Amino acid sequence: KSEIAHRFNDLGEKHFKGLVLVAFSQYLQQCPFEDHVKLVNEVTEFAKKCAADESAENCDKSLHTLFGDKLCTVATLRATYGELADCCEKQEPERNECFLTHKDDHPNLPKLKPEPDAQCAAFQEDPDKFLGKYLYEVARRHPYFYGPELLFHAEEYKADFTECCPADDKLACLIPKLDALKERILLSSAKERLKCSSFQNFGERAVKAWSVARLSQKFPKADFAEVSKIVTDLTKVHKECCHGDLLECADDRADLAKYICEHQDSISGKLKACCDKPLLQKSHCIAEVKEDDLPSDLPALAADFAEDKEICKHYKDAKDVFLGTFLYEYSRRHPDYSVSLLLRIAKTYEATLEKCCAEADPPACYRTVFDQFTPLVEEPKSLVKKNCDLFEEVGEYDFQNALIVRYTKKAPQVSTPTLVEIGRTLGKVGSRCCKLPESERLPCSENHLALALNRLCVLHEKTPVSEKITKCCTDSLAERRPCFSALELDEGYVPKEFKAETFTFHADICTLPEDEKQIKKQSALAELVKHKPKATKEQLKTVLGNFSAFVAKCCGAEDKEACFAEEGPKLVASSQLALA
Ligand SMILES: [Zn+2]
Repeated sequence: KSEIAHRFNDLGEKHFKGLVLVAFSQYLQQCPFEDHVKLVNEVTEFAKKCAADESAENCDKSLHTLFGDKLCTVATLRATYGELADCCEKQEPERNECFLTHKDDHPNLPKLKPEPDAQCAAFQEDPDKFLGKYLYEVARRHPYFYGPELLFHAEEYKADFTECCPADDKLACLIPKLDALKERILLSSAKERLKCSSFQNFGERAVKAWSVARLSQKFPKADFAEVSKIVTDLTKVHKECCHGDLLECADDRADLAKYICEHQDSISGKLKACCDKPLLQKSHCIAEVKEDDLPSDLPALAADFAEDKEICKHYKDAKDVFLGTFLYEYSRRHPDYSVSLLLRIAKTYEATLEKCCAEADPPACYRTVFDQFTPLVEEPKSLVKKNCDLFEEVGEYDFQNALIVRYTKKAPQVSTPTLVEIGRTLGKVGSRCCKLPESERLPCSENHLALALNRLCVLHEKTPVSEKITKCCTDSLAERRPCFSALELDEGYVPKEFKAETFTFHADICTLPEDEKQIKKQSALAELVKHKPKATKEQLKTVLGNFSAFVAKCCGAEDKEACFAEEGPKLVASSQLALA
């Protein structure tokens, strides 16, 4: 009878309030913490009152109706949120689509700078407030964050503080832990955003093909029915989270974990560790679980997908099912391939059938279909060996610099902060993937590149500046990384006029932590490319090295600002000449 009462009962007050706080924090990203808390309470009160009597007036209403209504009660709505006040005129489901349109993927709130001393205070004083504030701060910065997973990270955040606040040195215990968690948040946010972006820009079909590939690699022991079952269920979970249906998303996610763990012997040997854990840890562990050992009994695939003389009938009758089976089969056999590569391979398999079956003798045509994959494997394997050999020679910073030069040339109309963010992210892929066992690099590299390129595309949706970026972002999800890689210098771009202040440093840089020092330098590097787009990466590397030396010198000076004042302009003048 009442969906809100039902969900409150399934989920419990703690998680219910957690998810509702996250939901409201993502839709309304500028509201102060105390405004959202009270909205959560009001809605939770309504749920308890409905749970007492489901036939009561308004308890029949949908979750979108009840949450949307509550968000539209908020004080100073039209002033703080001009556009969302317009959404409040509309009824559901129109109102929710409108809300979703207005989520801000670049809110530009301050960095969460961890103050161990002042935070341990607030955690001791009121943990429910302090833990709650963490949900709100992370969620508003990442408005598409996977809600149940954010409740999970809040539990790690609680645990870091529980361990580190009683200790003598708060910083040395806590800082490395909070730094690790911020990295995990970044990555996880980027994973969920790609899933939402796929729904948005390519629909549920692409989300399913993607999931079939990955889950098949993860669970090669599972049969096509079990894989299909989990994909269907997992797809509905993320469709709900991305659509904002956060309570439904959490409940269906718990259910799927239960199913998976009930059939763990069938699905995968690696689940045993995951399935002996509390529910949030459980689901997290399943989502991140290592791929299973390859089964000895895997079938030869030529006979069904190449030699069978009735493939054109199977393909014509049940295109969706037949190709699904191919993708499942090929992917469970290839955990050494990236997901995108498998989806390129699947598309090539389909293309080979479309062509061969329209022609007189299809069996002779499609007999060589597996051999059309060989070329597609080479291009990404070289790209990874090439960029891993560079990473290992030069290290993270210079690698990031290579990538910032490379992407700024591809899209010099993009804002410097975006180019710097993406280049840095693309460069962290080296630190994550190149150290790994050699079979794991390709999937790791390409999978993490997909996350970073989606971030570029998501920002480009907001602030479109480049026809080239648009095409790569919108054409084909699978072809996206190869499309980007194939861009050379944009030669319709007009060199940005030189502005001395852009390349002018002052002694303020010297106090900054190292990562922020690099960002300034890297920002100047992006600006160098925009000014001199035809300059080779090797010229730019030399000029930036001269800037770094200059900076290192004047930071080490007695009269720091007099050094920047005299030495700075000289280097600015001669920097122009080395880029011609
Ligand atoms: Zn919905």
